[PDB]
Amino acid sequence: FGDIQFGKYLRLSCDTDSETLYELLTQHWHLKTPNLVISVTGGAK
Repeated sequence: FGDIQFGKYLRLSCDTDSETLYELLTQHWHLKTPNLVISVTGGAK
């Protein structure tokens, strides 16, 4: 848990279901989405 300052980060197991993640990130945090964009890059150093 906890903030980062130089945002809210989190260490998480891969085996959790996505619904508790979404309920966390919408209820305890900011609101819903009319849209959702995905960019894939990260092998590009």
